[PDB]
Amino acid sequence: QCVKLNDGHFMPVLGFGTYAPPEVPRSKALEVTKLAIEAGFRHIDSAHLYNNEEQVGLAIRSKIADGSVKREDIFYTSKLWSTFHRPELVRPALENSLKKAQLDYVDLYLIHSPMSLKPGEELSPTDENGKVIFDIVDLCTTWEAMEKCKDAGLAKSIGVSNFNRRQLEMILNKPGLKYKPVCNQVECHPYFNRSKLLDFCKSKDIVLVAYSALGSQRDKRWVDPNSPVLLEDPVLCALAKKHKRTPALIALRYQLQRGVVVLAKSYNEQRIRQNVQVFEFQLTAEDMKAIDGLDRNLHYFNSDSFASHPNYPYS
Ligand SMILES: NC(=O)c1ccc[n+]([C@@H]2O[C@H](COP(=O)([O-])OP(=O)(O)OC[C@H]3O[C@@H](n4cnc5c(N)ncnc54)[C@H](OP(=O)(O)O)[C@@H]3O)[C@@H](O)[C@H]2O)c1
Ligand SMILES: COc1ccc2c(c1)c(CC(=O)O)cn2C(=O)c1ccc(Cl)cc1
Ligand SMILES: COc1ccc2c(c1)c(CC(=O)O)cn2C(=O)c1ccc(Cl)cc1
Repeated sequence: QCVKLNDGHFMPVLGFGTYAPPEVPRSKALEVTKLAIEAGFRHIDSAHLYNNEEQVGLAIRSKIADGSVKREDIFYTSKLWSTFHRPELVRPALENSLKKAQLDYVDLYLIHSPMSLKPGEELSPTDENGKVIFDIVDLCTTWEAMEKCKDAGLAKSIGVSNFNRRQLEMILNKPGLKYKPVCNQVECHPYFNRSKLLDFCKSKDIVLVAYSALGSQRDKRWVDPNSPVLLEDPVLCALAKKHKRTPALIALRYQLQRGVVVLAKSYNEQRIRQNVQVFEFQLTAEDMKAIDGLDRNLHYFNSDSFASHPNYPYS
């Protein structure tokens, strides 16, 4: 149940999302990642940003030691945070993630976001007016350093996240490009299905990886309070009744059948185990077109301040 990436490696089409807000104890990450592996998840999505690589790395270590899986069975993703876009900072950032997770390599390393921020120790650098400080970096130089990370053996594959078509093309058209990004991890769900970006990605043999595929965690820091709740969508719910599944399963299956690799975050054992059932049923072609009609250009991640970033992807 994997897709072949354009560098020859394989990515499981269903991945476990690991981000949880700060109110969630860090020990939970450890617990639930073990449950996910136990439930059958093999693709695990983390990031320096998430303050959990240590716990996720431990879960993997633990499941390897008890014989449940081997390292080669696990597909582990980390991401370069935006304060580390300057080329000389890329490898050290990766090495730090590897040290935290106690891993020798990541299966996939991504540029988390094209919106570069001031280099430093703060994840969100702010000036004396409390305004977040942008940085200007040629992402092609960042990519060059990512390429060196793949050659250094520290990342089996490299890709990007939250890039738009133009931004993807800047990398694809870079003089002397060695490695195309294997994927672009972007917000993708029935209310923002990214069909045009998906088509482009396919034409370039780049995998689109969907996040907030279940409608996001509706975190107060970036959600629109008035935005509809994805999993309460009448069409999704009617399809769930028809197939005797759940709205979540319909949403995940939607992505699988359109050739999208899909992430699913849950810190709940039963929902974690429910989510792997996505391989148990099929949506009809008519089902798929019906879901396609739900698109409303709705992103669950909003930021007025970042909307003014020169590399804001949604402009
Ligand atoms: N590259 C990026 O910038 C970026 C951005 C966002 C996310 N991501 C990645 O993608 C992952 C998932 O995206 P997401 O964090 O926005 O959350 P999500 O996958 O859209 O899931 C959102 C919520 O769905 C609930 N849920 C899960 N399974 C369910 C089920 N079977 N039935 C009903 N509800 C269910 C979970 O609550 P419970 O925990 O209570 O089950 C979760 O909080 C993240 O964890 C992260 O790894 C990356
Ligand atoms: C403090 O916690 C944070 C801070 C920033 C975050 C996130 C979480 C996430 C969720 C995750 O990756 O799971 C995305 N972020 C982004 O910057 C982002 C960048 C570009 C776009 Cl278009 C959307 C989100
Ligand atoms: C504590 O460290 C961080 C780092 C990055 C953060 C944040 C917090 C927040 C929450 C807040 O600032 O209130 C948003 N961020 C983003 O970059 C962001 C950019 C674009 C979008 Cl669409 C969403 C989030």
